[PDB]
Amino acid sequence: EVETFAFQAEIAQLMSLIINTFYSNKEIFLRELISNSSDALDKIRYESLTDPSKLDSGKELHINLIPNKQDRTLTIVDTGIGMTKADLINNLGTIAKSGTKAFMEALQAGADISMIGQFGVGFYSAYLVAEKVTVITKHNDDEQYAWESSAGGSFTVRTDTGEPMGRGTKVILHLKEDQTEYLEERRIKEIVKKHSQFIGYPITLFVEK
Ligand SMILES: Cc1c2c(n3c1CCOc1cc(C(N)=O)ccc1-3)CC(C)(C)CC2=O
Repeated sequence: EVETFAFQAEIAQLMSLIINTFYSNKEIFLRELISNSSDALDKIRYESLTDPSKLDSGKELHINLIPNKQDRTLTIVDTGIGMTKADLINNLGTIAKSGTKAFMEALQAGADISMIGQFGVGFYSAYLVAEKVTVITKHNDDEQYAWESSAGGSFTVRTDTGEPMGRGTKVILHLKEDQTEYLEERRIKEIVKKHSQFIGYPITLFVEK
């Protein structure tokens, strides 16, 4: 069963601004998604100190960057804490509403789109390069879910039927026709070195063929 939900007004407004505003510094999307992955890895690592059984779903704490030219997708995989059904539909949207308001206020005041992460809504920077974003996630206290949105004011949530993940999040970016540079090895390496060189987890850039 595929469930369709309307984004809260502020989030729809944020997504429209990201999609329609002329802003050439699109590469910052990668540091934002890597930061979301790093925060999720920090959470599962901290939780495992008071409860070691929380690592039964996987001990390895890493980030994988998977480009696919055939499918025109860039996947950001992590073995972080993951997200529950409540996080995907309710919780994160509530936190994102207040963050969006502060960000849109800052933009009006003179701030730029690259400051998005300071407002905890960095995930949405994915729409600078992607026409569609698919989020596959598995949290210890819940089932494997697939969140998906091509913006337009709606998102879908379904129980995932694909390859079981163990624990973590996969952010699949269905790239815009003119944003294929983010599938090139040399371009991804450059971006990771420039904005994500001090991430406290191994970042593996998968190569194609
Ligand atoms: C806020 C927000 C939002 C999402 N994330 C965040 C910030 C903190 O939680 C996340 C964690 C990870 C991860 N790698 O574990 C990825 C994305 C997110 C994703 C969303 C629920 C589909 C939409 C949203 O509104």
